[PDB]
Amino acid sequence: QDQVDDLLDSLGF
Amino acid sequence: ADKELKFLVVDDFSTMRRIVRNLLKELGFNNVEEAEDGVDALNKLQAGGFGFIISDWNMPNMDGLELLKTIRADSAMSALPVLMVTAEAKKENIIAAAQAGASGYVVKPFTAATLEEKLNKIFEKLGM
Repeated sequence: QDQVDDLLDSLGF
Repeated sequence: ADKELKFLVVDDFSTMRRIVRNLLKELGFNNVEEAEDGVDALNKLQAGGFGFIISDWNMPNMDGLELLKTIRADSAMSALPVLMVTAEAKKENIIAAAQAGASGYVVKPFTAATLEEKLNKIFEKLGM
């Protein structure tokens, strides 16, 4: 989840 | 963003399209039309006037990613906001959406509150 949630935040999603 | 912004909701499942259209209505967005896949979508987009796209990831004839790339590379609609919907948040699909220029990314099913949050993030980024 961790990376997914972080990835999303990083992309502004 | 303008309440009369014209949305196109794309999904090959009629019920999901209705659900999304209803959530949009709940948020005050009444100007909504539907398409059942990427091909049907591109056909309806030709009528002009569309200001926002919400598309599912998996559809026959032309899926969501294919539709998104086509819109992004199109001379007239390259800047159209596009919110992508998937059944599961996966690194691979998220990165694929990012590379193709998705304006937003959301996992179904989602609430009106979530839809509102996603639309607002997109409006803010685009100065809408």
